[PDB]
Amino acid sequence: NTLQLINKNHPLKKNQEPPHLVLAPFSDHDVYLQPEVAKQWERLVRATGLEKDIRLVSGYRTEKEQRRLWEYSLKENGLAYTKQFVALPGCSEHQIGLAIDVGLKKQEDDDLICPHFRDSAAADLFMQQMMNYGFILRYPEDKQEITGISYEPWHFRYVGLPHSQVITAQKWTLEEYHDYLAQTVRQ
Amino acid sequence: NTLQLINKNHPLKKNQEPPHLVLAPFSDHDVYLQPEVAKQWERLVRATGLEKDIRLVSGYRTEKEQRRLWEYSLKENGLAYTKQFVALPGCSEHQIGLAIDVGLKKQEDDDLICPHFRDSAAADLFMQQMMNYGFILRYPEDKQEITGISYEPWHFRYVGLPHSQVITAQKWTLEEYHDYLAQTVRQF
Ligand SMILES: [Cl-]
Ligand SMILES: [Zn+2]
Ligand SMILES: [Zn+2]
Repeated sequence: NTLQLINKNHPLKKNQEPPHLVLAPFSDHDVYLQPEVAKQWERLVRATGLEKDIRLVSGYRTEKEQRRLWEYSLKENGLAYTKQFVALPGCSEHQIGLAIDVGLKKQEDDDLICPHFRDSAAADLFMQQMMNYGFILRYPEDKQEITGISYEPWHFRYVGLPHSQVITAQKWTLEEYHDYLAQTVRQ
Repeated sequence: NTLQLINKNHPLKKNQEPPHLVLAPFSDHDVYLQPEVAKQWERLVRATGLEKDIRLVSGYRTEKEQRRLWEYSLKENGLAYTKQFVALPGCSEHQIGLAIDVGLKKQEDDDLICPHFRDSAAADLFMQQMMNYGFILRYPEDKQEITGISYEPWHFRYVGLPHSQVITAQKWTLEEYHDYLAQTVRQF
């Protein structure tokens, strides 16, 4: 299911089957994603003409890898910073291969926790079109108390169409989207 | 075992369990390595003053990830190129966290399978010090018949000291190092 809610309150199932994977294009290293996600990511980049401008920074990440990422951030940035920007192991969308971190292509010395993705024409254009290919901005600037994560302009979650367009037009989080669908079921 | 021989003729056993991992520094994305490898990698980069110049491109992959890499290259680049530069699933040193792919910063091109790591002052400086921190150049230029892999200037393998120093000084591959040790126990 592409609409699955993964977060602090909704951790992935211990018993969940691992996702299907393929290697994704438009990165400078090996990044893996669910096939449909890779496919729509590629379509999105080609349609916007951003092959030269943006790069895929991070994709599928095992639970153990997520734990190591968190532990690194703790040692380097401290607990409070880490809780802000890194999902707890088992609570990360990266573990199911539906999330991408995106960055700029010639941004040297970029940060792995918080890839630079603002104040550039490539980022703006990407934000104009991503919803048309199944992606939403997962952690918007004024939704911290709902998502539990600070503003992350580099992090995108695949939900597929028309969900991405519906969510983006209401400036919703995936959390609010799920509550809306639950409410509308009772009819 | 930091000397473990992994290639087409010596695949990983499926019972072997996974290496311990840490997130490695000096990269723009998340890369994981065995703790001692990351520690030595970090020491190496600092001592050579190559922080601004080089970067860690790839490290640990699962067999599943290795398979997806193999399959992609097969599809995109064809069997010939893929056989040359990509180890078969079960036959890649990346699966045990002892291998790093290293690339140059300030680049406007690098193939996905083959990170640019030649024609550079930083590459040269790196090639002079890496053995003093546990690393060997895994797939040298005229050893393709022995390693079963074409020349890969970017791929380094951690074996630890003094093994890396001994191997590099003889211009051996890990394959040849193993023969050397076996021949030596054979003359006892
Ligand atoms: Cl698959
Ligand atoms: Zn992310
Ligand atoms: Zn390699």
